[PDB]
Amino acid sequence: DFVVIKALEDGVNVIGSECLDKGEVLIAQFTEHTSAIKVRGKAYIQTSHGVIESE
Amino acid sequence: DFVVIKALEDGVNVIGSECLDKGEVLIAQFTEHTSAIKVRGKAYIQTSHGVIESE
Amino acid sequence: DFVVIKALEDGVNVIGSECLDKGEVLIAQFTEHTSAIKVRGKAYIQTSHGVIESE
Amino acid sequence: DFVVIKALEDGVNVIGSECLDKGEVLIAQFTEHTSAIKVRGKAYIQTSHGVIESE
Amino acid sequence: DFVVIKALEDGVNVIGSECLDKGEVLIAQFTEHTSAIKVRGKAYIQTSHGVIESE
Amino acid sequence: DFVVIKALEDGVNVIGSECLDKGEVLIAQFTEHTSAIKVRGKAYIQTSHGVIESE
Amino acid sequence: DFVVIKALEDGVNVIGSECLDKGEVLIAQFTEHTSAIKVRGKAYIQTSHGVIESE
Amino acid sequence: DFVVIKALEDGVNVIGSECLDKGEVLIAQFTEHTSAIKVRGKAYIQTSHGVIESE
Amino acid sequence: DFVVIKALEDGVNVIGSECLDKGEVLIAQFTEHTSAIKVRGKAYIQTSHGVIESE
Amino acid sequence: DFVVIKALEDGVNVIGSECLDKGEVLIAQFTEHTSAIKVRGKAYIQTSHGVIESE
Amino acid sequence: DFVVIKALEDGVNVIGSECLDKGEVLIAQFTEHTSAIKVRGKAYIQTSHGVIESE
Amino acid sequence: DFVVIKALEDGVNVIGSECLDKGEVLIAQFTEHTSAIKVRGKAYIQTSHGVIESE
Amino acid sequence: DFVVIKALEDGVNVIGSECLDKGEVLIAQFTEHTSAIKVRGKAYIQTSHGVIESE
Amino acid sequence: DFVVIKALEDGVNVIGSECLDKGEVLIAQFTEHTSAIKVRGKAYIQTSHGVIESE
Amino acid sequence: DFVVIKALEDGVNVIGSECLDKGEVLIAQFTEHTSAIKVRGKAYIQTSHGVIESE
Amino acid sequence: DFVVIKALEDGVNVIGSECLDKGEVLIAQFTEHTSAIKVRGKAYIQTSHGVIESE
Amino acid sequence: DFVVIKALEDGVNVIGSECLDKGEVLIAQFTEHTSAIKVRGKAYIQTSHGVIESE
Amino acid sequence: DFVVIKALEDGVNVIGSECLDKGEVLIAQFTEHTSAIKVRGKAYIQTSHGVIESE
Amino acid sequence: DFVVIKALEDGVNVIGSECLDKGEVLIAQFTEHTSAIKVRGKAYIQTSHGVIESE
Amino acid sequence: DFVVIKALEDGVNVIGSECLDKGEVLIAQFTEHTSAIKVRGKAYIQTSHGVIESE
Amino acid sequence: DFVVIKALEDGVNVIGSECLDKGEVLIAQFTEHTSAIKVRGKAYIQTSHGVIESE
Ligand SMILES: [Au+]
Ligand SMILES: [Au+]
Ligand SMILES: [Au+]
Ligand SMILES: [Au+]
Ligand SMILES: [Au+]
Ligand SMILES: [Au+]
Ligand SMILES: [Au+]
Ligand SMILES: [Au+]
Ligand SMILES: [Au+]
Ligand SMILES: [Au+]
Ligand SMILES: [Au+]
Repeated sequence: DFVVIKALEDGVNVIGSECLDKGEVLIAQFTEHTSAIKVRGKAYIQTSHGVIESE
Repeated sequence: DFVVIKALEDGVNVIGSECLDKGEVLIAQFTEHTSAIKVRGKAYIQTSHGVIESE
Repeated sequence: DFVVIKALEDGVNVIGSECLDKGEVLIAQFTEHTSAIKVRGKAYIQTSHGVIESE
Repeated sequence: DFVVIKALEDGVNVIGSECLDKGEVLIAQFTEHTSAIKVRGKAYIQTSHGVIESE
Repeated sequence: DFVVIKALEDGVNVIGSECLDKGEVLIAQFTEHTSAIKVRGKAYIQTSHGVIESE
Repeated sequence: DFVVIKALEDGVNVIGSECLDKGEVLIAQFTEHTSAIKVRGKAYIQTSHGVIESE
Repeated sequence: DFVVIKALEDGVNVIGSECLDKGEVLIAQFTEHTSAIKVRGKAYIQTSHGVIESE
Repeated sequence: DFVVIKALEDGVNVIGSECLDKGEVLIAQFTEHTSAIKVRGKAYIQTSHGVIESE
Repeated sequence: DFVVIKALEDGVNVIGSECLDKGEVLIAQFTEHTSAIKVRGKAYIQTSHGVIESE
Repeated sequence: DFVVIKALEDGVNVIGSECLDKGEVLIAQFTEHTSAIKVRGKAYIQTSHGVIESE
Repeated sequence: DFVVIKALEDGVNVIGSECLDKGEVLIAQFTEHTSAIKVRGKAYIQTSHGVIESE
Repeated sequence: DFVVIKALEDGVNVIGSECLDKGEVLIAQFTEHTSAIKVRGKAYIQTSHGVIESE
Repeated sequence: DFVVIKALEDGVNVIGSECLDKGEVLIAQFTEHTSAIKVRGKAYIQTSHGVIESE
Repeated sequence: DFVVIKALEDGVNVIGSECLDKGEVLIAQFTEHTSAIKVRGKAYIQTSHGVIESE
Repeated sequence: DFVVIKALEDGVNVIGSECLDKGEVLIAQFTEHTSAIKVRGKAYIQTSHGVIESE
Repeated sequence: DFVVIKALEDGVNVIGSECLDKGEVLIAQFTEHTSAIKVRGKAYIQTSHGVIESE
Repeated sequence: DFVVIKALEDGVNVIGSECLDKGEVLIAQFTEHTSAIKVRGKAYIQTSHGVIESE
Repeated sequence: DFVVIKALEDGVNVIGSECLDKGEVLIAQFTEHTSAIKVRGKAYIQTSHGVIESE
Repeated sequence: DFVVIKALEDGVNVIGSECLDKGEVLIAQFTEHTSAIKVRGKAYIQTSHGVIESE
Repeated sequence: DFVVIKALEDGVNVIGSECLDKGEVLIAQFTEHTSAIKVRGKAYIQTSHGVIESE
Repeated sequence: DFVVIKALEDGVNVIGSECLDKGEVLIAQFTEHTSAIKVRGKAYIQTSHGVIESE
């Protein structure tokens, strides 16, 4: 599957180590290499299980 | 799966680095090469998890 | 899967570069070659995620 | 999957290049060869995504 | 999948070229050979996408 | 899949050429050989797409 | 899949040729050999498509 | 899949030839060897198609 | 030897699985394959041992 | 042995598929190929077991 | 065995294709080649099963 | 060449042994096997030499 | 070519040695074996050269 | 040569087994395989020998 | 081609040495062996060149 | 030989599956592949046997 | 054989794809490659079967 | 066969590309190479189908 | 075939390059070499299609 | 080099044999195969040597 | 060399088959493959020979 991360503030880090500014949206698929995704800062995540808001 | 990006303003960048003008719609499938999609600017994205609005 | 594009005005371009007149409907499947579809002009798209209206 | 095209007027062209008269119904499956189907004229199409009316 | 055709009048042609009389029902599966089914005359078709009435 | 045919009158023919009397029920699976099933006479058929009544 | 036949009267024949008495229940799976099941007499059948009552 | 048989009385026979006393529950999966299960006596069966009561 | 079956009503089954309508007469010889003949419905049988009337 | 069929009306069919007119008599022996003889229409049959009248 | 045909009128045809005039008698044995004998016209046949009169 | 036989009454025999009902028309070509055609009953024959009426 | 012989009376002999009854019509082609045809009795012959009446 | 069959009513059978509706015209050539053509129902046939009307 | 000789009196000789009685008709084809045909007595000959009357 | 089809109305189908509009004329020769030609709709056909009008 | 097409107006298309102006005449023979000739526009065709006028 | 073209005015082109002056006559046979003949200008053509006048 | 050219004036050229004086007649057959014949001057030509007068 | 042909009227022929309608423009380069270009009808040609107007 | 086509209206076709909308400009070079360029619709072309306006 895949996750959808909308960065609600600048400098949101996404560690597979990408960085997003405010208003961007990263749609990330899971690979063999990427087995865990850690999200820092204020962001809005949509997964298959629902939505969540990281701070 | 695939995502649907409607560009609501000109010069929306979609990084696999394509560019869209206002009113166009890009339907993008995920491949081996494209494991992450970053969307800049004002756009309206529909995924399997729902809809979202990048700015 | 596949998408359904109803061209609501003449000269709608669909880039895999086909062109549609007003009232036609193109049902397009995704292949290995076609990994992204860009739709210009005024058209009405139905996907699995729902409907959308390109301008 | 497959699509269902009911030709609501005579001479409806379906390009894989078959022709239908008024009142006939063509149920078409997707193959390796048929990756895109274009429908001309007035017809009523049922897909998995719903129904649509080509003109 | 498969389709269900109830012939509501005599002489309904089903082209894979079978003929049905009034009241019969043909349940037809899709094979490699049968990639398209055209139905003439007055008949009542049930597919996975729903029902339709050919004339 | 499979279909369920309840013969509502005597002498119902099912062509793969079996015959059913009134009140019997034949549950028929699709094989490589059986690609089409034609039902004559008055019978009540349940498929995955729903129910239908052949006459 | 599989079917569930509850014999509501004695001597119910199930042809793959088994016989059931009143009150017994036979749960039958489909194999390569068993491609069609014919049920005689008064019995109550549950399939994936629903329930039915053979007489 | 699998079936769930609750024996509501003593000496319930389950033929693949196991015997159950009153109050026990046998959860039985289908194998290559077990293609048909016959249940005698008073028992309460849950399948994927629903519940039924053998007598 | 051989048997003579006059079908006195429609749909008489003769299992070696042939079907006879009312008024027809089947004269059947015994082969290596046909070692037993079962007659259903109302029919009038003449054998070497005499006549009999199946119902 | 052999059977004697006197056709009492026109168009009597004898299936081994010969046809007889009214007043003709066919005396038919049993061979390896002909193991069963079915008689349609109105005819008068004499066998070793006696006489019979097909209708 | 053998049959005895007395031709009671001229031009009686006997198909194994011999022709008899009035008053002649043909005694015919059954061979491998002659497995069925058809008699036209007015004739009087004696077999082992008795006598009969073809017209 | 070929002949055209219109059967003006039922049970018209055409020996190459086909049978025709009233109103049917058989157009028969000559082959190596079919060197002579005999027509019984009431029929209307058109050949290259003209027409004729068999009775 | 071929000849058309309508037998106007019973027992008409045609020697290539076939026999015709009254009202039948034999259409005979010429082969390597059949180099001459002799017609006895009352019959009506159509050839390419015209018609003739044998007695 | 070839024949021309105009079907004057629905469901006209042409056996070489094709079926024609009312108003259609089949022009059929003779091959090695097709040595005889039988026409059922009401139809209007033109051959080299002239025209005829099957019923 | 072929000739048609109707013998108008008894004992008409046809030398290829056949003999005809009064009323018979011989239709004779030309072969390699038969290069000349001489007709004696009273007879009526039809050829492709017309008719003639030998005496 | 060959046939001449003048399409008197739009959408006339000619099955060897070509389509003609109103006023066009198709002159079709017979090949090994094309052994039968079926004409639908209103058209005016000239053959060697004459003219005919399909509807 | 061959056909004669007189183009009565400009731009008459002849598909084997040649084009004719008003007043020209094309005499076309049939080859192995050219098995069907379609004529558009207003033209005057002479064949062996007669004349016709395409529009 | 062959065609006869009388050039009624100067500079008549005949494309197989020959040119004729006024009063000359070209008699042209059809070969393997010449499968179609186009005639320009004012000329008078005689074919087997009749005469025609190109302009 | 062959053509007949009567030279009605002196010096008539016939190109296969022969010359004719007034009153002579040349009867010319078509060969492999002579595929076209051009006639100059005043002459009177008879072909199979009829007569014509070159000037 | 190359030439520019603007077709000022319909049906302008350009022989290398292409056809142009009114208002179209063909820009044609010279190849090894195309050593001469002939222009019919009313057209406006621009070359390196200047412009010209064909009629 | 190369040509410059400014599309002055929508849907201008350029056949080497590309399509241009109003206001776009295509600068096209000549290759081995592209030896001729045909321009439809209203467009403004600049070549080395000057400018021209296709309609
Ligand atoms: Au950062
Ligand atoms: Au376009
Ligand atoms: Au039919
Ligand atoms: Au039993
Ligand atoms: Au039956
Ligand atoms: Au006889
Ligand atoms: Au018959
Ligand atoms: Au003699
Ligand atoms: Au069509
Ligand atoms: Au010239
Ligand atoms: Au043209």
